[PDB]
Amino acid sequence: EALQKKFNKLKK
Amino acid sequence: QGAWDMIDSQVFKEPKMEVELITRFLPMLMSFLVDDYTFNVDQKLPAEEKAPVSYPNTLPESFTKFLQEQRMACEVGLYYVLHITKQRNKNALLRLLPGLVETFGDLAFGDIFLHL
Repeated sequence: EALQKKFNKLKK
Repeated sequence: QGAWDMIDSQVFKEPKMEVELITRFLPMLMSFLVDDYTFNVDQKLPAEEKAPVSYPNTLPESFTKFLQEQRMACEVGLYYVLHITKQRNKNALLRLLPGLVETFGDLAFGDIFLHL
């Protein structure tokens, strides 16, 4: 889950 | 990796893997890498005010636990260290440089990783 939130944080 | 185990005693069964390698260690490598590229995109994005936050240089220690309890996780982490050294990012480098001190079978201190 941490990884996916960091993914979506990089998209922004 | 278990080849000497197969010659020492005639072992013809496959060695087993770690689950936390799949779910913790390699996702932790990928944790560090995607945060790396995030602060890279942020640096390439303008409007950063005074006193910017550095890259998180804290180290999750279950990562180092897998380094120092699993030879496969050990050596793949070593080659990850060599690869990021080729990328030469000081922040992640000194982030993960602690914990490499205690590693499995002295593989961090073996001929291969030291030479590379």
